[PDB]
Amino acid sequence: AMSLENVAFNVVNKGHFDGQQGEVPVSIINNTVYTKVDGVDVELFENKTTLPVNVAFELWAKRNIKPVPEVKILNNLGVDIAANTVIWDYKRDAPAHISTIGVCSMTDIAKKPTETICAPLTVFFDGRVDGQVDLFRNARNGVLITEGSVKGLQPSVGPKQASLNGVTLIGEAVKTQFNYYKKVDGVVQQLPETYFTQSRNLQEFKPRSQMEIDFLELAMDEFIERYKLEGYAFEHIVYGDFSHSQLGGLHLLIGLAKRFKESPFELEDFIPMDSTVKNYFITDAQTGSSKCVCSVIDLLLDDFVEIIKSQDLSVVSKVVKVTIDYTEISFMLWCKDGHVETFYPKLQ
Amino acid sequence: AMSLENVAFNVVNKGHFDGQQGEVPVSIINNTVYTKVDGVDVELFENKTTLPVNVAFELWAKRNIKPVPEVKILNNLGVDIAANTVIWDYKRDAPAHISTIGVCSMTDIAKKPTETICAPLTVFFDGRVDGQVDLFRNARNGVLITEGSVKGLQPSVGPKQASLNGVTLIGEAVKTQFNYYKKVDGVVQQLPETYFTQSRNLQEFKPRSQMEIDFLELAMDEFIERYKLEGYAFEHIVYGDFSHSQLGGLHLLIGLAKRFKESPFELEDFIPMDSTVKNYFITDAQTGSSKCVCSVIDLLLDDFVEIIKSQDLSVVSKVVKVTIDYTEISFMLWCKDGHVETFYPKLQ
Amino acid sequence: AMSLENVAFNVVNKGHFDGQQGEVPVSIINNTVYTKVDGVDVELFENKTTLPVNVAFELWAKRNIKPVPEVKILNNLGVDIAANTVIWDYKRDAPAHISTIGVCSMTDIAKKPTETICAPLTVFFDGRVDGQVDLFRNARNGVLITEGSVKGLQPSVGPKQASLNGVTLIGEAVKTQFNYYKKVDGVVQQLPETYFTQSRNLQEFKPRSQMEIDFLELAMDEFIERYKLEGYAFEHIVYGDFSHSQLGGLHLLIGLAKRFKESPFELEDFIPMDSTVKNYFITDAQTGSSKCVCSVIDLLLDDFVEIIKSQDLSVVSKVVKVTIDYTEISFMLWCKDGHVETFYPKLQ
Amino acid sequence: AMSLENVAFNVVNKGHFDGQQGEVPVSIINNTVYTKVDGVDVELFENKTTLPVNVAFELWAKRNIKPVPEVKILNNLGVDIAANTVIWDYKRDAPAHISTIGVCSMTDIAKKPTETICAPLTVFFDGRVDGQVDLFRNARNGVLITEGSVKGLQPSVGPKQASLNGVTLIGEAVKTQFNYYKKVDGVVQQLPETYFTQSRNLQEFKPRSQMEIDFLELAMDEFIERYKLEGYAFEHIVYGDFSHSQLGGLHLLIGLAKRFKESPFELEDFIPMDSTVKNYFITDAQTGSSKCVCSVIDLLLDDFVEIIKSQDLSVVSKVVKVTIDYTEISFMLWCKDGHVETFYPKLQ
Amino acid sequence: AMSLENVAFNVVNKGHFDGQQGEVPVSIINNTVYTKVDGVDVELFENKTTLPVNVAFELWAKRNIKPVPEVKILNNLGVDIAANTVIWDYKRDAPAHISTIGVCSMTDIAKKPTETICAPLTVFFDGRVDGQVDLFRNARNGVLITEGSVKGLQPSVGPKQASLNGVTLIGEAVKTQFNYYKKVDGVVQQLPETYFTQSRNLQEFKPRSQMEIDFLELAMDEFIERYKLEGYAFEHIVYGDFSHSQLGGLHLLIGLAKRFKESPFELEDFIPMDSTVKNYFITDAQTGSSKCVCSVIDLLLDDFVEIIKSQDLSVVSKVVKVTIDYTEISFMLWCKDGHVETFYPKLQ
Ligand SMILES: COCC(=O)Nc1ccccc1
Ligand SMILES: COCC(=O)Nc1ccccc1
Repeated sequence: AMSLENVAFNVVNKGHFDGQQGEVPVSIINNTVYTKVDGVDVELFENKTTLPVNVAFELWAKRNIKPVPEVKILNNLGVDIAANTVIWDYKRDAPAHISTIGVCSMTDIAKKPTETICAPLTVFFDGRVDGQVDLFRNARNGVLITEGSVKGLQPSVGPKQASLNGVTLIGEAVKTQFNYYKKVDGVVQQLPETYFTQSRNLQEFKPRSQMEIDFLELAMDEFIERYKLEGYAFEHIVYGDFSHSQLGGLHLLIGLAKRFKESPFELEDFIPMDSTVKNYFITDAQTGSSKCVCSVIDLLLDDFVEIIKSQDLSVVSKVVKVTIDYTEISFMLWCKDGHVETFYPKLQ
Repeated sequence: AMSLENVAFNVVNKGHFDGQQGEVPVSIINNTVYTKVDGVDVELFENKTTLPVNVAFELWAKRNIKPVPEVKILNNLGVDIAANTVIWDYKRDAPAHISTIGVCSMTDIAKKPTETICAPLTVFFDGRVDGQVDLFRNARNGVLITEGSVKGLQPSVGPKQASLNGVTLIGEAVKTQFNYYKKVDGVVQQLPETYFTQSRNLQEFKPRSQMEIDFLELAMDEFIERYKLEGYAFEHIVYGDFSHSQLGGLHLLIGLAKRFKESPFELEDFIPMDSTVKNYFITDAQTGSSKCVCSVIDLLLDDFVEIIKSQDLSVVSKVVKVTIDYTEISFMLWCKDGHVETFYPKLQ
Repeated sequence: AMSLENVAFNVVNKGHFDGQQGEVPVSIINNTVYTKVDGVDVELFENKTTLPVNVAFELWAKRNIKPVPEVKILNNLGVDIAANTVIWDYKRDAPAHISTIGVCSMTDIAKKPTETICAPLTVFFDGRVDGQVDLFRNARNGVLITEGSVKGLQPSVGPKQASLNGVTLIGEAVKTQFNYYKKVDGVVQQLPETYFTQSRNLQEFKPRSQMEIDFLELAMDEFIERYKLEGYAFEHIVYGDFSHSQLGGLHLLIGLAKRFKESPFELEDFIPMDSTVKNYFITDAQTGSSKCVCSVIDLLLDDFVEIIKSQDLSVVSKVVKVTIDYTEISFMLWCKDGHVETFYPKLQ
Repeated sequence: AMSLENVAFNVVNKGHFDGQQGEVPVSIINNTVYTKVDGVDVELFENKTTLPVNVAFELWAKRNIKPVPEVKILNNLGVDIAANTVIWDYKRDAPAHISTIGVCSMTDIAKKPTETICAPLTVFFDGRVDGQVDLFRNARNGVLITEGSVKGLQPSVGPKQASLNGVTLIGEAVKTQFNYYKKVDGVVQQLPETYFTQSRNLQEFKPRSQMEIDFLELAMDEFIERYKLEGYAFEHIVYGDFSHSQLGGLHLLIGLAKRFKESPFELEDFIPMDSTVKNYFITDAQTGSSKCVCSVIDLLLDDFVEIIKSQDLSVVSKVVKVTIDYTEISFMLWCKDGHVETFYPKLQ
Repeated sequence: AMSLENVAFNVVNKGHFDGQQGEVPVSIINNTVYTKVDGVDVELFENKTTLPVNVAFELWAKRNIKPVPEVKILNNLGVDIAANTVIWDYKRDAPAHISTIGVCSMTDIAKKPTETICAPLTVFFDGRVDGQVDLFRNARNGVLITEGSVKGLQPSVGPKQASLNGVTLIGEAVKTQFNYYKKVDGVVQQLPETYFTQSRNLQEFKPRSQMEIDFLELAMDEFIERYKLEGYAFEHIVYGDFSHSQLGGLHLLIGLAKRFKESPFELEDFIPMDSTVKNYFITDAQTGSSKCVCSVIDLLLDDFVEIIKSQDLSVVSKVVKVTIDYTEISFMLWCKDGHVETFYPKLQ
């Protein structure tokens, strides 16, 4: 017995839709959902989606409040829809997927993932919910996350971090590292050997290794000496060249974080969404060095060192494909006389 | 257990809110309420009010679908709120009154008219509903309509016509003439001797008397002779003078209707609302004669003849107050040498 | 001392902005201007313009309520702005010109037409207003309309009809035929010999000549015989061919009107604006004959007969330029063996 | 002589409505109020209210710019309307009260608080304004704030802090501690003995006592030892248990502030308004411990210690009512074997 | 071949409009521009302008991404339009100028600055673009910026800082100091000797001189002693008097920055735009001292000391005009007994 006023009552009394009975008075003005609290209207939700306000409100209220995979992982694994939940995209303030299965009467394409309409879609299944591993086994397409082993099914250990209510974190009081499974046309697919992005913020960047601790602490010349990175263009790629009108390199988040402590810079996120490789219009505030499209990836510095040191340096131009977050990321490797000139997450 | 989807279900299945159980999927985009009917969205309501869309939708759904007094009568009698109903103002596409009593959780000031907040307001009571005549008895301020005699109370016979779903009509299969009662600070009032406006349309004008039948049939010179209206400026007041750049007179609807059969004209209703006297920006298309503010009243021609023939014609300028629709309408009477020059419902 | 509430007061009490002092309470929700009349909000104006609501409200209130040239004439004569008035475009529900001169603080480019900013613009001047004929004299570029003779200047007799509050009419109680004058870079121009469109409606079409009276009364074969129009393709051009999937001809409004009395049809006005030649997506309901772009002009049938009979019929395809409403309208004349096949106002 | 352009002129030239004469050009597009400053439009106000844009703009301009009681105190004391001022709710970006008395023509229910419509409403009176203490004496219902003593009337010393233009502060150059008075049905009401919340921010939290200074400085085990709080569940209630998937306790703002310095956490304020007890959807960023509804109160730690130490610890479950900010706040006290298990501001 | 989808493609792939060929799917809902990225809609632009969404989107995409003069300098120099570029006003999130020259089909008044419509407008020319110095020479009105000398034309050395993508900076990898030229009615105008504002933020304030370094480091009494500023009211003007209900002085940004480190304060920017003198509604959080209109200028403290020390101190009240950012800023100088009482950027 779903209603706007019942969804609103749940938001007001439980913090989210908890299936409790009751109604509060609601008013909808434009794209904002308000409720009457002691004579005056209080804003409950601002529609930042392309869906009708009341519809978005319901999906936001019915959002999954358990640690879930980050939208980039779900996209990289080809997920189209979720089974009886709403994965909320906090980077976009909108549902991660267009339609729902057993969530909202307006967005539902089916009540159960077993309906023939879900067969061609990659449905996301959560093994922590009862009967969802069995629904994955019966699905034609899908992705499954589990906390433990599923007999017979070969696991793929996912990232240490997961998104809990928009807060990406490595769980201590909750499990955030999941086993991942994928199915394409009824056939379980072997998920590749992958690297994971660290999902760190530029503002609250924290090193997750001795190499990362030495990068932020030591000077450029002593770090490149200690970790024997001579001839790998770390000065351009990781550190960034701010001497010309076009900002050179700066494609690793740890390098952006090191610079950020010395001087600020504008990072214009012109495509705001969760992505393995993020593109930014960077403008350095100190020098005035800028780049319209600066591809930035957040790999662990040890993983990025391993990737670049595992390359053949004898070709002038070469595309280097690296599996990161289950997706193949093409990099552009430019060499000269057996040394790296540039290495960057390939644009276009 | 009121909800947006339950109100919508009632509209879809019963034509209005009939208190039936059930929900249909709803989407609200801007000021329009839509429902999903077989995969596609169908518009159910367009908010033309100053209230939130969903709130106005509920009040529109909960509108009184029985013949009710016209909003002008209700306003003229000082009605502030209705008892457990919504009088819908079809001339304004909005509720006739700001707040409700036992209708909508958002607009309700009380659930029952007996709550102390309704004591100072003039609450409209419908005697056709059970216990409302007794609620009028207990109420300090209010207006009561009844179909029949009310023991003790002295009636005021209201107009022959009432508004049934926006259609103003003189009932044949329903009762539309009501007995009116009014109470101010606990005292039953003696409602004044009043004339009633006929609430006719310019397009579908129909004569309600032999004088009105003779006005539309005979020529100006013959009618003024037959009804001995010489010296009463009927040529200017009722018939209208279209010989100069400012349209002369034309203040009675029957005169506008006689004109309309021959020549069409633009009537710009710049204050769209139900009023005893209506103001129009008229532009005659045949001649180009025009008036920015042309006050138009729809009295029965016999009643207008009686009003004008009961005036002293010895003063150049005089305000003539006439009780019409329980309100005092001031008219401006201009004379010269014992004859009328003009007589019109006083503007501003 | 211009204000939103003062403009609103003028609309409520005078029908338009009449420079009277006073304020009424106003509320603006979206694109609608409302006022509080006895506790409830009444809609005063709906913004159908690309200007801010309150700005368009003021310009609409300050609209010229005297018979003015039709927007098509003003456009055809290169008018950019009006002198201390607002020509309201009722076909577009928006001001005919972007900026104003001494009307609204938001849209004003100058307070007086003598300011250097108005020198390059073609300013419209109304000779009926005091000093405007002298303002035309001092103005470098402009169009002047007068009711009578202007000493020195040679007149151009304009159309019989003018627009009074959106009602296009040939005045009887007002002057609608104006003398036209034009100045380009300080030089008074000799306005060309022109035909005028009649500005008639399809619904209320009235014949303005014996030929037009005979067109609507007689049958196709009798009319073409009486007026010796054999070989001029009047059957296709004026009468219209409804025998194939593409509606043949039908470019003269009198022919559309003759049809309209017998069979109705859809005229989709896909470019809603005042134009000498109007384009329509016509769908005949009786036959199903249709044309995506059907150019329709409303010339007097005697004038259209004169135009077509004054053409050389020896070329297969030829562009025929005809001055109508002071603008050059290109027509497409198609002949075969010394007779007209088609003649139509050239599209795109 | 109130107008949109006059309100706008005052905002532009005085920072707020200061009753100065003059008009600036205004444009209203959607919910934003703009003014023309040197050819371009500058945004003056963004309507975040449920009122019409121009109406909200006027109330925002006419906001009380003197230190006023915080909206929570005004709500807790039953205030419905203010006398000839607008208390602006900065937590909601909207007027604290629906209607006004002598402020805006659109929202006014009366010009003076002595009108019979204000009799049943609790009107807020400011003793610092001339004649307002006399208006409180004559009012039927109301709340009065004064800077000094009012002869005969028994005072209630309010909080040290007040809101000056949205900045909650304890005045140094202004008086912020007021004497409070209340009237219900003509009878002055004795305001209860109350505790006051400190109105501190989580970001800029500053200790206001030696106990608070010792809480933020000392470790959990030495603070609980120094202040003899053994057996009072301060570890769970104040400090917070972040070891399980549901965040334990954490109901005092000082405890949230202590945690905040070690690691961040998301506090989702799902009901954004000024309240004595605030509810939050807290997600700990370090551990991943979370609570959908975490009631948080900001009492001085000495006051919270006094409240919990004044309780009978012999019952398993008990409701403990504590007067805070003139309102009765129910707490839930859970004990076992003569010791506290939990104590929290009771939800539902 | 300009289009909405082509502009969107450029934003998505290049970070801004780079004239590249291609289209992405776009959806416009209200004032937001979205694109479909892998099945879901991602927001690309939020219209904060008074222009149509798609129009503003194009101008934002076509914004000048090279260091440009700050909007205040451009306004102070009378700039009306830019030549074949869009100066984006980041303080207003809107184009700095209403119309364009060769940028957008909707906003263009001309394709080239040589069209007669641009003659009366002060067109901004960028000497770094080919042929723009020649277009300035041929223009009637305009402002020209150049990186080097233009033969014959006498330069005006502009500010050290320029705005690169909204980041105001003193270039290191780019040139930000430009030579300035102005033309009024075909005649080059001598730009006056001027001071420049420093364009610093209150949050990230950095001293640009030994005097500024000593102001922020030394106490009020030792700074005024070291720089011999006794009798110049620096305690009131620069330092600010927070002892009374009206905040005294505080008109220099360095003084606001010194205070900001000790305690916070609300600066309500009620006219959000780039201005030489900025007006703020300041509320001191510590004391509760406030000022509705507090004019704040950001001069180098050495320049402000030079201005105040170059004044005659023998008059009670005097207007002191100082050329800053090419505009004349009137200050109000109040003296008594040969000493300054106050000196502030004159309001009204
Ligand atoms: C004290 O007010 C009088 C009244 O309401 N009398 C009445 C009302 C309803 C029916 C009969 C009598
Ligand atoms: C230099 O322009 C000629 C002109 O305007 N002549 C005129 C204008 C108005 C009335 C009589 C003569």
